[PDB]
Amino acid sequence: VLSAADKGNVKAAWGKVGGHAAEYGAEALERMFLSFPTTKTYFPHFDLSHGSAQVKGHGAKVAAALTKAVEHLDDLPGALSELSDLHAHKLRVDPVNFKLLSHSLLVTLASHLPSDFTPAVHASLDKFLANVSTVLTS
Amino acid sequence: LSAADKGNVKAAWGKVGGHAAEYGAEALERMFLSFPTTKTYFPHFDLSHGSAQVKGHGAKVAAALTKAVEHLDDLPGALSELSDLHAHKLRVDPVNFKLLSHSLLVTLASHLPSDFTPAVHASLDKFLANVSTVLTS
Amino acid sequence: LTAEEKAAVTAFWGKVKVDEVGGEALGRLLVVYPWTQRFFESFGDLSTADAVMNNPKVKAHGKKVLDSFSNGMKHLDDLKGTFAALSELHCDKLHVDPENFKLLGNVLVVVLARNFGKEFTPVLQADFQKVVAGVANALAHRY
Amino acid sequence: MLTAEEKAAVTAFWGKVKVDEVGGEALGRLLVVYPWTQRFFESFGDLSTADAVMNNPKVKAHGKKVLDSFSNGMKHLDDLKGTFAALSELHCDKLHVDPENFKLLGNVLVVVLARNFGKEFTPVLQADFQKVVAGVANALAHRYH
Ligand code: HEM
Ligand code: HEM
Ligand code: HEM
Ligand code: HEM
Repeated sequence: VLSAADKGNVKAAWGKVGGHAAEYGAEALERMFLSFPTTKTYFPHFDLSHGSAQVKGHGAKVAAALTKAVEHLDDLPGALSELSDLHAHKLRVDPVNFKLLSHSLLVTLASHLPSDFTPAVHASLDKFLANVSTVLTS
Repeated sequence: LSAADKGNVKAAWGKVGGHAAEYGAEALERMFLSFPTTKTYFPHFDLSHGSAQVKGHGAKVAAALTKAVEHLDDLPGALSELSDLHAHKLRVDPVNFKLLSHSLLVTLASHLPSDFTPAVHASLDKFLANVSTVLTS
Repeated sequence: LTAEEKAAVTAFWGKVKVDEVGGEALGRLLVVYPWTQRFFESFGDLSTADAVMNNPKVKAHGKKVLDSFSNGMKHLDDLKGTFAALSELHCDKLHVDPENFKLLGNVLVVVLARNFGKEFTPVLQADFQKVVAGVANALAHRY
Repeated sequence: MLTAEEKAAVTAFWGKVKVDEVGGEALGRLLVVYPWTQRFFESFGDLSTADAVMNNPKVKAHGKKVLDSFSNGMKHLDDLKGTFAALSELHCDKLHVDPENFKLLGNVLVVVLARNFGKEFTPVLQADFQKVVAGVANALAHRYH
């Protein structure tokens, strides 16, 4: 449901992420788990310590999903249908936790892209992550 | 909304029938009493029980929900003017939509206890959340 | 709550059938907010609204939840103390996000409305909103 | 909150913060990212665009004062309730700001710290600052409970 302006800012920012998307996904998860320990209980099968290969590999998966989303902003429900079922039906992820990951992602992106993470880009990315979150909790 | 949710919403709103304006006013009154932060959006109203302004405004709210019920496949379009008003002019905090939505569910449950099943409650919750999303976009 | 508001909620609470109301409230939470079912895997059949509402473990648990509200209703100026142990349990052991405490309190208010009609006035309901906000806040305190 | 050792580590980081810069940025981003918050700032003049918001001298001046209150909190981390009691009265009793927004501004401040400090704003340090901004938001909301 993003505006044209928001779509533009999201595609531009995600372009700047480029080949670091997996790295940023992994850092976002790490920041989520450290700042918001309630989220750790969704990953009992993971070692969640710094530098865990499971967190690293999961970050690459999350990055691939966000890249797919960026490439299909006009049909997120379709593009993310399998992931929506997984998160909402199988995992029963509490909607609040999408806010916590989204914040963690913004912190990570701001850290790495300080010139590109303008107020407008921050606002657009916030709405993007909220839209992804809505789809994955439907 | 899903087709099943749309069915439940249209059926429930049918059961409301001629009481919609009354229930809109009651929902506002319940919002203002329960959640006093919301009163600061209406300093121009007499907010006492049975006030003409609350009655009139409740009728407007109800008429917008009726419009929504009649246009469930295009809420963004149907509510465009109301979205601009709430988000751009009035700058209504998104939290307050949750408070009015809850107040509307309490009102509907009060008046339609036989019809307000768990499934209907869930569908009405999603409807009011969808309306709220549109009005805050 | 003021003394007048406490008297009003105390009086109303006496009329409430807590077993029935608690089971309805918990069942509605699970139906309306289905992610909450994550916490109740051991309760058996939650597959449909009817299965949830008629599930004996949901009804039994709901009664226990409402027994804790009954305790709170006697300690409205010390909800923090009253709910301290349950806060530890829900926050530190179960890792329930505290937003859900507000959701269950609001479902309880909807259930009271459904069950009491014109008796559950705007004023009385507003008093119960103060109660459920207090309970949710107390339960979140270990965060 | 925090142990004495943990307070030393967050104090050391906080010493680096330029409150005029960071405060103005945090408040401006709140107004841009969460535009309903502009309801409370009609007297601040031009908030019509993102650039107007960020360059508005009243927004920058106010943000500095907001960050000075965080600096005061950083010196009284074991008594945030008392430290923020007057500000709680202002925001809750006088302005009726919904307390969700206190959490939003705290999280914007964390994003701004990240933007301004890069590598140095580690996951560990950020997690302790999450505890601090949660405590500030909770203290500010106290007059609603
Ligand atoms: C932007 C939001 C999110 C995206 C894009 C996302 C993406 C993904 C992807 C791509 C997978 C892998 C699916 C597969 O292997 O088939 C996954 C799995 C998972 N996600 Fe998420 N996710 C998001 C939010 C969350 C949140 C908020 C939580 C919980 C706090 C969560 C918990 C999980 C869990 C527990 C798994 C399964 C882990 C496993 O099998 O090893 N996700 N997610
Ligand atoms: C389901 C949600 C809502 C609906 C359907 C709704 C509907 C309406 C309608 C139909 C009007 C009149 C529009 C006009 O005159 O052109 C209106 C005005 C207004 N609404 Fe809402 N509204 C909703 C939520 C809210 C909330 C949550 C607040 C604040 C707590 C709010 C505050 C106002 C105010 C301040 C006005 C203008 C009052 C006036 O004209 O005197 N609305 N709303
Ligand atoms: C007003 C809010 C709440 C109150 C007053 C409350 C109260 C209680 C009480 C009194 C118990 C213990 C029952 C006993 O004596 O065995 C309990 C257990 C539990 N509560 Fe809550 N609760 C609340 C909200 C929630 C929410 C929102 C969830 C999850 C979404 C939750 C999940 C649980 C679980 C999983 C248990 C343990 C179930 C088991 O033993 O298998 N509670 N709660
Ligand atoms: C952690 C959260 C917050 C802190 C620490 C904080 C701090 C402050 C401080 C220190 C002042 C007084 C500045 C002075 O000396 O004049 C102030 C004023 C104010 N704050 Fe906040 N604030 C917070 C959140 C918010 C939020 C979320 C809003 C609105 C959405 C808000 C709206 C205002 C307004 C309207 C004033 C008065 C402005 C005026 O003089 O016209 N604050 N705040």
